Amino acid sequence: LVIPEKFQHILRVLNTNIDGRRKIAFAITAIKGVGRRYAHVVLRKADIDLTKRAGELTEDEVERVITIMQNPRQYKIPDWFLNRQKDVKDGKYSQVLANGLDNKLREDLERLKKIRAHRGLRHFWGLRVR
Amino acid sequence: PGVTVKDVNQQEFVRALAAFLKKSGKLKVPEWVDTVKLAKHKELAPYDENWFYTRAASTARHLYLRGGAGVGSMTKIYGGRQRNGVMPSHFSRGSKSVARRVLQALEGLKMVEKDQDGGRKLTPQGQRDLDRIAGQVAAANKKH
Amino acid sequence: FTYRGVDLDQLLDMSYEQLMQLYSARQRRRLNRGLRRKQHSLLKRLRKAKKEAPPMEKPEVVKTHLRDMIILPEMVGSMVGVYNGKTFNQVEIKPEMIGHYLGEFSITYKPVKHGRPGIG
Amino acid sequence: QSVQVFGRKKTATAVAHCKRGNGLIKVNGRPLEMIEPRTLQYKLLEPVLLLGKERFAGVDIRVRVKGGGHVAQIYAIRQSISKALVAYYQKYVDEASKKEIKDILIQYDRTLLVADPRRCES
Amino acid sequence: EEYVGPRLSRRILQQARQQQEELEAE
Amino acid sequence: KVPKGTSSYQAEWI
Amino acid sequence: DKLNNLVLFDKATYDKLCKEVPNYKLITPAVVSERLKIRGSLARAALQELLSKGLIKLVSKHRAQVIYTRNT
Amino acid sequence: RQRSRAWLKEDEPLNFLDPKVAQRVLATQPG
Amino acid sequence: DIKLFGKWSTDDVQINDISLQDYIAVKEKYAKYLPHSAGRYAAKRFRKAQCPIVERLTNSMMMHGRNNGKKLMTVRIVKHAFEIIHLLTGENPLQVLVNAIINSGPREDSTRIGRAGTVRRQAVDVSPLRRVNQAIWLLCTGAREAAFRNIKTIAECLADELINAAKGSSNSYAIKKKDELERVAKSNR
RNA sequence: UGUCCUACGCCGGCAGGCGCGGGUAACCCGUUGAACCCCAUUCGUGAUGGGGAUCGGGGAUUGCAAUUAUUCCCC
Repeated sequence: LVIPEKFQHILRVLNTNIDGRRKIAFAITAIKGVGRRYAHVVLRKADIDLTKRAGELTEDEVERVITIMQNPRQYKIPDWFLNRQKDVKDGKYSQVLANGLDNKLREDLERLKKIRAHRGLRHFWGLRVR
Repeated sequence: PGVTVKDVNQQEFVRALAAFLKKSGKLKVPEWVDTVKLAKHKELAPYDENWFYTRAASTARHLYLRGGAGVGSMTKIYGGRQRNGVMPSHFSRGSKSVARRVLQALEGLKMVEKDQDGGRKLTPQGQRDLDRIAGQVAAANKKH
Repeated sequence: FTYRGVDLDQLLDMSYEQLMQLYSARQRRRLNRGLRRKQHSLLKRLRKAKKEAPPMEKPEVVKTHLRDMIILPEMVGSMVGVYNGKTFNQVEIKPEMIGHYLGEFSITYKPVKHGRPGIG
Repeated sequence: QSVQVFGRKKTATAVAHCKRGNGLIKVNGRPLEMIEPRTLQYKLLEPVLLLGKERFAGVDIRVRVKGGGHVAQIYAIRQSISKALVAYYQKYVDEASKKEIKDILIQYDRTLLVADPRRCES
Repeated sequence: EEYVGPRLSRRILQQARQQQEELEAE
Repeated sequence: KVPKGTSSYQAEWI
Repeated sequence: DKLNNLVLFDKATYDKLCKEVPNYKLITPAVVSERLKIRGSLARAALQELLSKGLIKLVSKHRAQVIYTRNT
Repeated sequence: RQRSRAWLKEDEPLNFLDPKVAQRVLATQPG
Repeated sequence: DIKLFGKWSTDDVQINDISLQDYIAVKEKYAKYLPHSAGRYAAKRFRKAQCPIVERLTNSMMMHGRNNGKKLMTVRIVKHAFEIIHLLTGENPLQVLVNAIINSGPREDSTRIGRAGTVRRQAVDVSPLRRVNQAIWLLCTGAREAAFRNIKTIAECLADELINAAKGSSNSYAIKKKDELERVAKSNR
């Protein structure tokens, strides 16, 4: 290979630090709410070569893949893949991302607390659920 | 000019048959091939972006060596080691839709014929095409 | 309040064959299998109790042993006591308990608070 | 006007068919050079490299392979090849050449002619 | 060892018969 | 801090 | 301490691979990785580039090792 | 089934095309 | 002519000691194309002395638990390590192996003689066969231990250990252990 | 081993549904088409792409009953 002058060693995406020297799919896997399968599908829908690093890329690539990874359904990422398929409140198929995953998890725990079910009381004692 | 598919190297023939299938161009590709898995036991998406052509080449060869193969047996070919978690590993068959699509795709190109016996085999034109490609591989092998 | 983006009044008008597009998998499998005689008996009992009640007042409690029962959106506002093997627990049906079984509202066991161990 | 032998290892069995040919050796419908455990290729090519191409002048061998594993199959194949050559030199060639081949094969590796008696135990 | 055994020899004779038949085919 | 209709058998959890 | 190998090339690294590497008798990605702190992937890519250049003989290609020899 | 069981003997290598092949095919128990 | 891996000569190697000349079977009669022979060398006592030394190295490298069935992989490792030996030294790699083995085996060892409780070990001589066995096991264990968590491959550390043991430098784990046992025995006497 | 075991096709990302045949059995499953292992590709010594517990959402079977997840599949 060669030496890229426009190499970014550190990235800050969606309030998350990303190591640029690891490869791009596993680097965007390193954030909360995105795994390797989701990274590989969102990059294969972005028409980006998988062999490049997370610093050896152009910017318009990374904003385009960010726009795809927030909006999966408009980019033909289908309705079995997403984090939350039928949401309890609105029932919209939406993939949920770093901070929002924490907020939705705490929201579900709040819903269980309000409804006073056995699962919620088990979790609030700090025990095993499954 | 007497050469046989059985008497020539295998993985090089897979590569060459996939190259022929790709340069031929005429084949019906499913749309989901950039998001589909390949088995319930395999973990990630395949690294090869043209895995369709290689898999069609492989299933064409299996129909050449052993005719009368159905979808289920061809799924049983492509299965593997299921990592069950902390439970011990097992054997998991491959994806049924991928096998059904590659068999129907090669039936569309008049290389795979449905059998009165029940399964599928190769057409004679597909047999002579495969023999021509095998002769090409032999020519690129014994002279190199 | 909304449930899968559906308001409760539409849920009250939501038809029976098309609530099999709205619940989770287990609930839809149960309602596709259909409810047995005892669950409809509890349904009729709750409907009688809600109907024969003062409007400003909460309806009278209905005691039951049914814990396999799934909460339909018709029941919101009814006041149900459910057995846990030893004692009835009195619970109000809220809007947010449509996707839940009754039995997980009455816990059948007591939490473990460990005492000092004996000779082991 | 031909020879039909076998060679076994555990469960793997190879049946070798030796006849007047032109120096062509193929096994299970494919040549010996392209069989997948090529780290174990020199165990497959054993009588050829011990004897030379001259003793395979007008010899055509076709071997069916069935059963066993992979390594057991390779040992069954090489045993079948050696046994086929020995039986052909018994039946159609003189005695002295055959006993010469038996001497060199027993001197090199005992397994090439007699089978391993040990097999998986109940 | 002087004798093959039942099962292995059954497989061997079936294999030899099949090879003889396929050579008779061509 | 106990709700209206619950029993002690469930009040051990609250 | 932790090992921090450079993920891509440097000018000193490129000078060392273009000059100092093809007289090492043995050339393997592990050794060239360990002498001057290359990742194994980058070392394999550089060694494939040197094969394509023809400066370095290829001896043993295999899945787990590749072994190269300096030219003459 | 039980009567179809065939047992070989292995000595020179067995030639199935030899007319004396029957001498190296057993039908009953040795020993 | 018979060659190891199709290329390695076996008439050129020599055994330096007469003590191990009957126990390292590599020279003329026992040379073979591949180490993988699958022969019964554990059938009776002293039969494994006639087994070729390279097969002994292959067998003592697959010894450990996860690699406990894999011999094809191990003979691949040995092939690559011998290739690296020929690339580095240029000598016939079998002679390098033989020099490593004869230089690595301990010459005397300490033994509990007495009862359970008498911790005074007596220094006794070693069998030449036990010397060869211990040399093989220490070379394989040093190659195993040096390449556990590193970029260096098993075959690479194996070849490097064989070089240090044949050369006699104090970089091999095997020669360090040999010196340790030998000096402990010289302390006991 | 088998009257629930399945051959084949179609509909399915995937677990699964739908139409049809054989087998009360050296016949049909089944030439029992296993995994390690081999060949290449990527990874590169770090709690890492090792390891999978734990939880969060959906889907589908088994059954009178899966709520105190039966089981499996997908993020």
